[PDB]
Amino acid sequence: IWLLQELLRLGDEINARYAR
Amino acid sequence: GDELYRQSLEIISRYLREQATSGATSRKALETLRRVGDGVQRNHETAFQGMLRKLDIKNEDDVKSLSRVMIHVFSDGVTNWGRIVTLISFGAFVAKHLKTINQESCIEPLAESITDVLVRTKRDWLVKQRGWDGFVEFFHV
Ligand SMILES: [Zn+2]
Ligand SMILES: [Zn+2]
Repeated sequence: IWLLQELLRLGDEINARYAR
Repeated sequence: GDELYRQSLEIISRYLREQATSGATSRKALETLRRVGDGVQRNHETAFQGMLRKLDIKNEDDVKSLSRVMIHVFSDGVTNWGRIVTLISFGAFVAKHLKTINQESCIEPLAESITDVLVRTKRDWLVKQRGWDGFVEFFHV
């Protein structure tokens, strides 16, 4: 579980960075 | 015969195959994907290495697991461009690994699997977001 979830979370963090 | 699929495959395949040894939107999207994706790999190398270690890819059977990860992420109803670029970036990171273990022949199929799942699960979201033109705009400058 941790692996999938860590990737998803990174993607969301990158999304927030560029949506800024 | 599905232009969005064809375009997505061209962009994603070119990026992943670049780790081994046509329209305006596709060219710009490839440049954007490489620019952002290579940055993600550089800044997240330790994390990506740990994920790759968990996948423990040493043979053809292990490459199956990777297609299952892609399906798993894109099946999530949550969608955004950050997720899309990050998953493709991890795909390119694994493609580098595949090259180093002499499994270059897995790279094009990996790109096809990523493209298949992305378009099958997110087609409507992608079009609503203006497709690859929207991708270029989101990550612009
Ligand atoms: Zn190149
Ligand atoms: Zn293979």
